[PDB]
Amino acid sequence: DTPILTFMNKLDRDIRDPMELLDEVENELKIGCAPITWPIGCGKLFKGVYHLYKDETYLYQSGKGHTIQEVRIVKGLNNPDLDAAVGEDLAQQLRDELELVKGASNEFDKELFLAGEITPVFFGTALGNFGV
RNA sequence: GGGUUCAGAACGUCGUGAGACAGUUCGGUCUCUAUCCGCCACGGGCGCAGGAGGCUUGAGGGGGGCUCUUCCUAGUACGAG
Repeated sequence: DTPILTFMNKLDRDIRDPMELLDEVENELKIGCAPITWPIGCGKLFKGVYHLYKDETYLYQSGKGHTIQEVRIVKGLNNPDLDAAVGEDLAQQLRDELELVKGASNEFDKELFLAGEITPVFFGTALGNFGV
């Protein structure tokens, strides 16, 4: 029952779904999920994730793994610039979709993380360098 | 004018012989002047329902259209690999 952070590879293309996801580790596996960062578009239009304990959006770039694409952080949450660079609908879309995160999962607990029972959950794709 | 299709001449060859065999072999004169149609271009004559100097519309003609590699999407639809 030793710690074990979670990771979601393949953030370059589309995906089945962040909801029922971590949800099978509660029935079969048996471990609570604590999302520290969420999606911002799958596929080519992919736009990375966003940290929850840092309130700041990471912006990924197309094609890049050997030379990590420059890093760009748009802190300001619903702040327009984020919305504009990641698209309105989309930027507050996740906003409403992110709202879904407020309900159906927990926050981040350092002590339950090790005390065996939970797992920190990370999101990102290696082939991208974005999310490592 | 290399192949073949004139003389020489040579072998295999058939013919007694002269000779001969879409059998071989080496050798062997390709004719300065475009009149008429055509065609490439270039003028001179008259005409365009007044003399002129220009700049012009464009019916109708012509010209030209070709293709390869590699990178990005994207190691992603797809695929167990």
